[PDB]
Amino acid sequence: KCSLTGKWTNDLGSNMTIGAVNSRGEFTGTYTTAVTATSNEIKESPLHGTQNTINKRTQPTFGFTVNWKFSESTTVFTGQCFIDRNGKEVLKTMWLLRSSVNDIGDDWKATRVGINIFTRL
Amino acid sequence: KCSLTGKWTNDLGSNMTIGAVNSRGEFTGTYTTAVTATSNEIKESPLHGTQNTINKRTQPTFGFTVNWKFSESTTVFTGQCFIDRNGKEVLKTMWLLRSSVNDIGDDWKATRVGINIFTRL
Amino acid sequence: KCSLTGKWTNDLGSNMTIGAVNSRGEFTGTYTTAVTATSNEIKESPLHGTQNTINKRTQPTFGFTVNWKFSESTTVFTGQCFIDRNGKEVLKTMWLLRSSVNDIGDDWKATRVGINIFTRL
Amino acid sequence: KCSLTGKWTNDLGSNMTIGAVNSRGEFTGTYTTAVTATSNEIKESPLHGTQNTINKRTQPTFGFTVNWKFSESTTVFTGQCFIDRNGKEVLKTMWLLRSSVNDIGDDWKATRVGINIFTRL
Ligand SMILES: C[C@@H]1NC(=O)N[C@@H]1CCCCCC(=O)c1ccc2ccc3cccc4ccc1c2c34
Ligand SMILES: C[C@@H]1NC(=O)N[C@@H]1CCCCCC(=O)c1ccc2ccc3cccc4ccc1c2c34
Ligand SMILES: *[C@@H]1O[C@H](CO)[C@@H](O)[C@H](O)[C@H]1NC(C)=O
Ligand SMILES: *[C@@H]1O[C@H](CO)[C@@H](O)[C@H](O)[C@H]1NC(C)=O
Ligand SMILES: *[C@@H]1O[C@H](CO)[C@@H](O)[C@H](O)[C@H]1NC(C)=O
Ligand SMILES: *[C@@H]1O[C@H](CO)[C@@H](O)[C@H](O)[C@H]1NC(C)=O
Repeated sequence: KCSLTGKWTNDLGSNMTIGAVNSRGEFTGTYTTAVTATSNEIKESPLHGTQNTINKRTQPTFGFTVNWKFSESTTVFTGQCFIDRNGKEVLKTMWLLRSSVNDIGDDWKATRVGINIFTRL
Repeated sequence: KCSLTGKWTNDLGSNMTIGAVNSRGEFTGTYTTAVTATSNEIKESPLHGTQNTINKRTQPTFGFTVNWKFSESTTVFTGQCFIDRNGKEVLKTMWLLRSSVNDIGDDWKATRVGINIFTRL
Repeated sequence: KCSLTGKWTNDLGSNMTIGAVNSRGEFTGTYTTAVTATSNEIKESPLHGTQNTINKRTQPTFGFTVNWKFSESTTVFTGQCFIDRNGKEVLKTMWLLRSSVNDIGDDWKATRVGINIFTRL
Repeated sequence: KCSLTGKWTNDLGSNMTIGAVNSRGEFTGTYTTAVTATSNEIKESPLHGTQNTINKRTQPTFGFTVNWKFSESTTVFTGQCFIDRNGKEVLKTMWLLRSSVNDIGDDWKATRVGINIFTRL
């Protein structure tokens, strides 16, 4: 019932487009963040992920990686597709944003965490 | 070159194998977890990710999704490949483990967080 | 301007009451969660925290621990008090919920993560 | 068996001293981080927390807030006191570091996450 393919926007105004989900739960897309910590121009960035198919849930868990094109960083998102009380779909996700550090001693400070809620455009 | 390709084990005893990293930073592999939250007999599970290639860092950031084959869950990992003080490679990662819940009202409890350190086998 | 003292509710329906913040940034209160992971019954539970006072910010960062009275668990929250575009106050927080485990080998699964948004009652 | 009172060091070299745990599980102490991202001199900073006393566990969960004296930030830690195979105590903790941001629109980027392991000094 709750399918990742298509166009989504989040609570921060960011957009993503996810393509077809193949029989193995794999998908690809693009991500346009509306926000950045960096002082660079934001670029559309590719994403790759999977959606869990065990017991063929109508509201499956999923995960994807966003490989940013304007920074040395990587973000991963994980969450679940729900059908809220109206029949409306909603992705409830959490993410980790990993920055690059030069030295292994700075590893401790390299990872940020937050949430995003996506709905269809 | 701190390279993701090859065989890795973590501090919990889990194993992963990552294949070739193509010119777009994409890779695939398999994951055998040594631990679970789940009711089930553990199965080798596929993973898909990307390694960031901006400025071609010798210690790049990366992310990957593990699409578990014995549970309704998904885990995402993100981190960075370092060359420690010996010349040994080490992946420092953090993860988010998303469980499935039946009801959107239980979403709050569905996400666990932790770390793992990988070294070569 | 944005003061922790008083009564707050969150997006999950939980309530908290925070007493006076002394000259060291310390405060105490109580927390009544509207949600829990088990069927044991919920009890009002104490909280203890501090609010950062460096540069006496009108929107300071803060942290508090909730010492649950119906579980072996502990939750910590950290966040910042903002004055949104209207003059309304809002606490943006993240939390870590640590469960007890009885073997150190299960430590990996003991920590959950999420967010909460509080506004005044 | 596993008591928070005393002097502890972590895997990054940071030290903390925790005072008596009163009958309500409350404790106070001081934290000297060995690392910082800020361009300031590190200062000893106060901590306030609680240890969970439900069922009087010999290895309880706990939480504490560190009110930093050289930045506008706050850190919270949560974890559990274990007695390792040898009768060694160990604190396994996770933390959230909340930075101050000027604008609520930057909230998303204000929270970092990690772990620490403490042992007695
Ligand atoms: C921070 C969130 N926002 C809010 O407003 N409230 C939320 C916190 C939930 C309240 C914690 C008590 C709890 O869920 C538990 C209550 C009771 C439990 C009993 C056994 C348990 C075993 C293993 C893990 C457990 C985790 C949690 C248990 C529990 C566990
Ligand atoms: C919890 C960890 N384990 C320990 O033993 N000590 C660690 C805590 C570090 C001390 C916090 C002060 C700090 O470095 C910061 C304090 C304040 C900050 C404000 C803005 C920031 C933006 C980007 C990166 C930042 C990094 C660090 C910032 C900071 C940052
Ligand atoms: C998101 O999509 C909407 C509608 O397609 C568009 O108007 C908006 O500008 C997009 N936002 C970003 C950040 O690209
Ligand atoms: C990981 O590989 C090691 C060494 O090859 C092996 O002994 C171990 O059983 C593997 N772990 C799992 C969980 O299969
Ligand atoms: C919090 O306060 C509101 C309004 O006073 C009340 O209706 C609600 O049930 C309270 N929630 C809990 C969990 O006590
Ligand atoms: C921690 O304590 C040890 C032993 O007393 C000391 O040698 C070390 O410098 C301390 N570290 C910090 C950051 O204060």
